[PDB]
Amino acid sequence: PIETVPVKLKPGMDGPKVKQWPLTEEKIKALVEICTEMEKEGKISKIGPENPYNTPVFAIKKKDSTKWRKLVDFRELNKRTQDFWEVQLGIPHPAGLKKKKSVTVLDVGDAYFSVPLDEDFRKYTAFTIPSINNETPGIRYQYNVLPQGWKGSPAIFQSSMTKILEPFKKQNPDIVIYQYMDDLYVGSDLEIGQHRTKIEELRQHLLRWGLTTPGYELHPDKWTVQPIVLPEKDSWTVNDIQKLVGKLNWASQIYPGIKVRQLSKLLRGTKALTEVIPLTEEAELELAENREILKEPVHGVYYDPSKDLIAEIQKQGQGQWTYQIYQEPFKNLKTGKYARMRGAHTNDVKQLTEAVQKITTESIVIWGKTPKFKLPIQKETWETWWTEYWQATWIPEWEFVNTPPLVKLWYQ
Amino acid sequence: PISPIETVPVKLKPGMDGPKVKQWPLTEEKIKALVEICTEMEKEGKISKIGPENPYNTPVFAIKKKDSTKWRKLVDFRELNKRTQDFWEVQLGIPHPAGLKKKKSVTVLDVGDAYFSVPLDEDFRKYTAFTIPSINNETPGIRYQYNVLPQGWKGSPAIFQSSMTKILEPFKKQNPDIVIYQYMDDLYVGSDLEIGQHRTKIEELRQHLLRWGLTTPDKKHQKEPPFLWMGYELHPDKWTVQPIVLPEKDSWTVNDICKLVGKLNWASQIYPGIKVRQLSKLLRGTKALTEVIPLTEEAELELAENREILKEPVHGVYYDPSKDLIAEIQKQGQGQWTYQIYQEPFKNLKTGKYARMRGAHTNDVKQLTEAVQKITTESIVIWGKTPKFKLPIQKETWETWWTEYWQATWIPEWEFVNTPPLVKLWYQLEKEPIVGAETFYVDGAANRETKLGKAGYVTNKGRQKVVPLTNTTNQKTELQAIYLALQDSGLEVNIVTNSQYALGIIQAQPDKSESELVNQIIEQLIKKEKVYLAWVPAHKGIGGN
DNA sequence: GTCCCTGTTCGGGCGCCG
RNA sequence: GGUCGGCGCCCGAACAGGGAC
Ligand SMILES: Nc1ncnc2c1ncn2[C@H]1C[C@H](O)[C@@H](COP(=O)(O)OP(=O)(O)OP(=O)(O)O)O1
Ligand SMILES: [Mg+2]
Ligand SMILES: [Mg+2]
Repeated sequence: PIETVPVKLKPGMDGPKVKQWPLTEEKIKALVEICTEMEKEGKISKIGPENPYNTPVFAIKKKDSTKWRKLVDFRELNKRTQDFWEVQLGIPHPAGLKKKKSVTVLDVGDAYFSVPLDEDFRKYTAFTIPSINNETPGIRYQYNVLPQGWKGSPAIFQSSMTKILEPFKKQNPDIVIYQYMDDLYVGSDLEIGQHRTKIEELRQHLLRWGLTTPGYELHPDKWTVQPIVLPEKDSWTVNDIQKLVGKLNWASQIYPGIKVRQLSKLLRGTKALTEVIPLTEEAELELAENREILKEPVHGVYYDPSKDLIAEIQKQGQGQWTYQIYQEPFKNLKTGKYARMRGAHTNDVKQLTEAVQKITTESIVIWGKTPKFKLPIQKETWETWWTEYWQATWIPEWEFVNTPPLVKLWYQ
Repeated sequence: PISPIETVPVKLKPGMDGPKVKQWPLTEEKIKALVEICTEMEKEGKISKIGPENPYNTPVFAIKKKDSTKWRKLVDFRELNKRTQDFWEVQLGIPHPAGLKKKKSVTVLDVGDAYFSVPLDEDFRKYTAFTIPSINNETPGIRYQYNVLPQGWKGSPAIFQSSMTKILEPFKKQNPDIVIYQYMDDLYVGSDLEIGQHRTKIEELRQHLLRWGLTTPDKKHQKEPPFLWMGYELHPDKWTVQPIVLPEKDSWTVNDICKLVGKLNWASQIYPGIKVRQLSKLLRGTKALTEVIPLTEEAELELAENREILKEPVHGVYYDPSKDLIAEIQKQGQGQWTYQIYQEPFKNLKTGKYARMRGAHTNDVKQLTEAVQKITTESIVIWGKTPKFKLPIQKETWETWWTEYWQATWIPEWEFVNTPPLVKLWYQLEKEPIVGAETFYVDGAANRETKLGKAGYVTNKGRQKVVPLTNTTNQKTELQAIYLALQDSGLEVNIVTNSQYALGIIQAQPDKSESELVNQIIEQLIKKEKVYLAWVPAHKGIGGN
């Protein structure tokens, strides 16, 4: 009975043609069981090699889950469906969510399997289950219903979701609810008890309205801010002042009012790195003015809703990770630092994966967008291991950098 | 006859037309063979005589099957391939014997005339048109279209493989614990039934394949080991590679060398310690596949070594999922690594090598990390899991590397194996300046136009040097300045520079470079007791920068 | 505009399997 | 002399990004 929303990719673009990567045995077993059940329910069905399109598939467990969960990497399809889900059927992002004291994340992806997918669009949602030791050719399916992981599905389900939440919203009109991909972000200023209670209620409401759910409680207020800090010393060596001046000189690209003239004077000769040199009165003055500038916010820095977000991460060592989110160079919308995450002091990849999820989750709440990451890692290293640590049902875009720290800018 | 399996709707790229190419003129023997063939298939259902209302044509030929008398009729469908829709391949890789589990009974079937048993899309048949001369000059010749997958047409492999899956599925579903390794038309079928029940199950499956137009000739390896399979020999408790025959040459063409390197590569899956760096090194500045190239002394040595490796005999074993995988890596030198994957000691599942070189500058730690990555992925494909590693690097070495590196890096569960040469870092940069050690402010720059430059330093003690350089670059002069301070300092030294470039190369503690200069720097760094490097910005009058 | 790092992405050659 | 699909290894050339004069 249900009418399918026609969908067309952006003009001048083909469907995705991405190769499936190797899967561990436990991930293939889980996927085989899942797809079998899904075909039995009509949610997906077998297709052949004459459909030329493909999207990688794998599987994850969410934080503390024990329950395997199918994940399709629709990044290519998403950035080819872009004016469909961002423009024609965009979901509005509430500025208030980020201001809420507590924000809980609920998984509602399952819902979307209620709704048929436009027949003409199904071919674009094709994936291939692989097999241990290539015992078999891959087994290809495509979607008949709205797939988890495609930005189109929350778009199309939007109607049903608003219709479903209408009552609860009416009762609790102080509560912000935001739908992003397979997630629902539920924020309020209640004290915790009544917050979690209300989440439970909503879980019930959703339960009766024909939609299930597989803690996940954010506090945007306590999302730390990591600024630039200068050292404080009673005695300064030639080396300290060289460090101080390179740092200030890096800083100046972000804060224009910063100056190093008086400080540079102190480094005029070619003295021994280890030599102590008294700060000149002028230099002290310059330095104090600089601490003052770094205390203040950057000037004229505003979010542009038309531009993408970029996140850079620096590995600081000792389990410490710093990051910045910007749309334009040196115009940081946000800075921060994580410490003591899962994998601290033993596994850089697991830590970085965690960082990437935390940062993405923060961006979803603050701007309704997921940033493109600049990752401090060789590609092969990342690609080999990141799916072992992934605990989220979306995947951000990313690229690779190798930027030796010559100046210690975001950590002291 | 021909399979009743439903046909695969195939199309052509929009705005494109069928092929129009005239026959390769061919040998009379070929012509005879093809005439036989086309008559046969005409009788069977596979080929059809076309009228004059077929505008298209594409050349054919034939090859011999290996160790055989039968001909394989092929069609040079290149042009038609250009103009056919793209497919998504379902063949994702190649089965490997080290991935097989132990089965009580085993059979290996092969499908008779595989492709020609699968119906082509009726509507697409028109484009598969080919002509055959009765005699090379004497008669026009009868011409036809295919009713079944051609051999040479880019859609045939995936369509066959998918159709084979489709056919196998009801039987497999009925028989959960029958393992079937399906690669193109080879069916390795394995079970844990006693030979009788197994033979029954085999017969069932051959009947089933028959009901779908597929014949299993009596080139079926009855449960009589060894089974010849995917290039290997499968014995009940071990497998080996089929005989590998190295090229032997007085004078070596680049074609010969490519062939030799390919053959050694195949060999390295189960023969331990094969290297190819020196032989591969001769294929850098090569143009012609005919161009002859002299064997270097070193390449000569490498070949001798491999040749005697290939003498002492080897076999791999099969996989027992109730035991851990272990991967052991040894360093060979010149960025070459080998490895063996086993479960019990001395009993390799398989072996392999890693020699790839990435980036201008590198070190052994990075390369070991890459060899780990490669082995991990291979293991996931073959067994679906990551093996425990035994590696020739001290736990302390690795800790120092990964904790101080600015890039994220990791190795999964591993233990130190004391098998020399051990991987080590060859030098270490101080984190703090060194008291009592001479400080060098160094500096280099060149002329973009005239390519002339200068490299030198000035010292907190008055030591000074400037050196003129001919045919150089900014980057070069920058490594040169550092290098001169290393050359002219005592065992401990602080060095100040504005080259981010040079600093970024050196702080990655390389032990290996494409660049001689960088290698000379490395030699100098290794001889020092204590080196502290620091960066300062230019154009601000810091010392003599 | 050169020089010189990350990454794509297409082409070639050999080997091995069908 | 000549066809296809896969996987391995190697060579190459473009293109994108990013730094430094
Ligand atoms: N050199 C090739 N070019 C194109 N296709 C090939 C080639 N070699 C093999 N194939 C394809 C076509 C075959 O139908 C299919 C099966 O391989 P194969 O067993 O070697 O031949 P075959 O099944 O057609 O006859 P046979 O009964 O002798 O095995 O693989
Ligand atoms: Mg056959
Ligand atoms: Mg065969």
